[PDB]
Amino acid sequence: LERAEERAELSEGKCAELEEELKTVTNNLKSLEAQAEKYSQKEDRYEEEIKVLSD
Amino acid sequence: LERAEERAELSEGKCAELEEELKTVTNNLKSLEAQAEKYSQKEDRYEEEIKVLSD
Repeated sequence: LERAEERAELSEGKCAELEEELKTVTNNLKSLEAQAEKYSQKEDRYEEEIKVLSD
Repeated sequence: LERAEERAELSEGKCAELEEELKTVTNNLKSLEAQAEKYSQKEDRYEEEIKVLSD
């Protein structure tokens, strides 16, 4: 029981780490969804600056 | 004990679910990170293009 609970606790420990990582990574993903979009926007804003400078 | 083992399995189960969800967001993060990277690479190419056009 103690080891089964220990496993539940170790698994809970890992779970919490994974949960924290899931949120951290998901939140970093969201940051990167937004950043990938901001960089995409920079690609377009830059294309417009290129177009402006091109004109 | 049966419950503790069950909890070890449920928490391990959840860990595995989180590992798959974490890998899913981590891999999707790699995709978004890579997209951010690609968008940043293109952004830099465009900045470089701005520099070319600016020059």
